[PDB]
Amino acid sequence: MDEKYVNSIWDLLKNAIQEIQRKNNSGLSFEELYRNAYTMVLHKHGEKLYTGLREVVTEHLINKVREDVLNSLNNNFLQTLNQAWNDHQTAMVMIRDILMYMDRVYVQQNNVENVYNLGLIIFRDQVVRYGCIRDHLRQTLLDMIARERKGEVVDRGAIRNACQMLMILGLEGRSVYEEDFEAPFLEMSAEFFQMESQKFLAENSAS
Amino acid sequence: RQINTEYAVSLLEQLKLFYEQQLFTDIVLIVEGTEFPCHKMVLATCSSYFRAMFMSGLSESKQTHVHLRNVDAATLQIIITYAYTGNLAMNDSTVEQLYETACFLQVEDVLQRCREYLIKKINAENCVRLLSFADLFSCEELKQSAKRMVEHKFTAVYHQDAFMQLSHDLLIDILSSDNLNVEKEETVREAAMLWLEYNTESRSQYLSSVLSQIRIDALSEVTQRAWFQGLPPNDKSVVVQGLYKDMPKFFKPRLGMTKEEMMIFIEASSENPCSLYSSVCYSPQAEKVYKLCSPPADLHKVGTVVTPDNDIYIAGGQVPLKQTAFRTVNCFYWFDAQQNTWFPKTPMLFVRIKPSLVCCEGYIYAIGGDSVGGELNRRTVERYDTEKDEWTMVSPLPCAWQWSAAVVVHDCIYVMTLNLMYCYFPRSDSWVEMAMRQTSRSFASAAAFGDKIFYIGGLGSSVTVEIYDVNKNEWKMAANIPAKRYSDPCVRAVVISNSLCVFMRETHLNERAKYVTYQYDLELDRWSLRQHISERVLWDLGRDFRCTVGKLYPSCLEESPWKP
Repeated sequence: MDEKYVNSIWDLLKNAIQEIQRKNNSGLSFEELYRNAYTMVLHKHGEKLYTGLREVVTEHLINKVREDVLNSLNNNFLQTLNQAWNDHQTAMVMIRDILMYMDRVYVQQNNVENVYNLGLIIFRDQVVRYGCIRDHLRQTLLDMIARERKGEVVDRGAIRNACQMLMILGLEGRSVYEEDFEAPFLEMSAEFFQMESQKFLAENSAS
Repeated sequence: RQINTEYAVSLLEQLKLFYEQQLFTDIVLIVEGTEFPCHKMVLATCSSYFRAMFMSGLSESKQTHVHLRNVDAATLQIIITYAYTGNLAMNDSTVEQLYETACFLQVEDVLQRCREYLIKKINAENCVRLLSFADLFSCEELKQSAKRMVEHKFTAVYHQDAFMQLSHDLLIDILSSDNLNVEKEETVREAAMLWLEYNTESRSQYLSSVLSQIRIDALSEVTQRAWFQGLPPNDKSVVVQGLYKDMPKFFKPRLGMTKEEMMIFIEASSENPCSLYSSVCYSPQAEKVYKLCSPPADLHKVGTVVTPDNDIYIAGGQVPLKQTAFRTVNCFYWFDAQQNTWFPKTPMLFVRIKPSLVCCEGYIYAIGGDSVGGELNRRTVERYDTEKDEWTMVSPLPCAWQWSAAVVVHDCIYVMTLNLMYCYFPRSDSWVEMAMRQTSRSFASAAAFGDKIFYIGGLGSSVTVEIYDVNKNEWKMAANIPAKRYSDPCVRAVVISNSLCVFMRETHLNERAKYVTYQYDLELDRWSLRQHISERVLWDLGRDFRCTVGKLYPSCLEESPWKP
């Protein structure tokens, strides 16, 4: 139909998506969004919807979770990051479900990644691989694992949650998670264990 | 492999019992006031939308009453029972709404079944409707297969009303395609003109694009001032625009104007000894031998027919059963004039060996052909419906005949045997006795030219010719074909170039077969040498080969590589 009708449909869909992302998915109708997505892709306008999706998702991430992580980099930095990841995942589940139907036609003809993969990629680019968050996360994980290696016990379930989050963030395998985690931790383990062996050769014997 | 089937049936029928007897229903579908008590399990197995509806965490996850809108009760009921009993009763009418709800509910299995139903139901009267349906919902496989059948059929009919209600993108793809089958490039021009003039100025913006896909041989001649008559008043952005616009876009002839009158041959002698037989063709104009696709599963002992719409069909035949070994099958196939392949169609009711395929009133008639029955009606004459894609029995012929030929003259079926002839009247479904021949000859072929029947040859064969007149109802002799003595000519009657020509291959003693065709003078009763087929291009074909008149595209077909 006319461009005004599709623009109004997209505007309403964008408002509904933002409302869902604001932890207000209770009072919102699913059938209307599916029908709106039905008539949007029907008119061969999936490119605009996909482009609008990416802009909305990245704007929400930069506004909400980018500020939240930087505001609490010292007060439960890992706990807040995991909570934001869980909020992103649980919001994407409904976001993906509506747009997986859009994906079924879109990715099989346009040959692009799915919306769930798109959300993981943009989350990786804007949160984990940030110019400041990446180094801060790397430094804090090395510090706590070194303190754990020193002899005192710290939280261990959160570390398992963090590596699992990064493993899912890889989205293809162990490409991003391995390089990001191992390379600083391999070097940290290398120096720590080298000093440990050097200390042991003079303070003890081979018995 | 699979798992225990005996429990697979038990659980299936018990779920059906729990569905018809409404007991374990936690979710009910509310559609236009109709109650549909069912389960979340069964809706999940079929549909991929209910998996985003229940296991999603929305308000409907806990709600036990959902108001499913934009659906149909009958379509939902058949989909639900298909998820419950698997019996997908697909008729010829409700498949359109069946696909609509299947795509809405994202039910993959029923989507494939109805697509398989629509891939078989694609025909003349619904080609435009199915293509628009295939354009609305992304069904590329159906869309492409329709487009091919659509491309040939629009050119033939170009008068269906649904052609006017088509999207601009679809029309551009149809018109700019190089698969159109037209004797002239002007019929597509007027088809676009009537489509543009069908509606108001809403076609004006699309006119700058539709002419950009048509060749420029018609973008400077007539049908330019006609649009100026239909132009919106005072519009100076179109008349001048088209004045200086038709410079580019590389005038090039289309592919539909590349059909030539050719002699299609089947069951020819295979060049490579690995295969039994092959199919070739002779070009009376190009003087070359183009190869053809092998018969479906090397279907031997078949019959050919070419409709006035220039369509090739194959019926009957036998396949070597999995040393002599052959089993007769009633499979039916249709030849694609462009893809060089045989598309399967609705099979017959009885198997046939060497059936006489004759087209009349759009129906394909297969008379006799050594049926498997062998009962008192050992003829089994049956026609084929080209619009409904089904076979219907006709009036049985009076006398059982073997090794017979049939032609169509004056909208009637004329079948010929050793000495008798019976004419079938399709309007009343009856047989009437015809004239009796004075010579006992069989194993011959006849060609229908105008209002006369020319029974050429008969028994090897000979040069005996008996001409029969429909208006006169009498058999008369004309002449004998002058051929070399002490030979065994293989006569083949056919109509070509609005004249009665003969494809006669003769073999001398201790000599190879020679190919030569003659033109029979109708008024002078004499066979004149029209053309001599050189052996450098055409090799031996055999004895059980058939010939028919038809048109084919040399571009789609490929030349057969074989030594002279």
